[PDB]
Amino acid sequence: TPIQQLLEHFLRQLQRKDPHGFFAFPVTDAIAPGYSMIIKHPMDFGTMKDKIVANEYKSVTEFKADFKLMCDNAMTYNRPDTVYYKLAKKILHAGFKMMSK
Amino acid sequence: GRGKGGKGLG
Repeated sequence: TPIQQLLEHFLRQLQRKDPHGFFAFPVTDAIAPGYSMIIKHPMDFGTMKDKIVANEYKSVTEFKADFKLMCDNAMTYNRPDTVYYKLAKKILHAGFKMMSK
Repeated sequence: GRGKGGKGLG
């Protein structure tokens, strides 16, 4: 409610840190073999945007937990030497630094 | 086979 524009801003800034759009939409098993056997709770920026515009986030805490879930799932599935794991680690750190007083 | 289909350079 008082946080809706704040979260819209946080999402826009976090997506700017993923210019390639690798976190833009859900990862499917066709794109990533075995993904749904390893990752129990998928997340992506599109799903996060739908939750914002639906007023589904009750707090900044809840929003940060979905961002961290997204990045944690990428670091769990992908090997550390991959662009995907490296971006997830980098944007996790930077994003939380932005969103935390 | 544990990886993305593409290299993610584009």
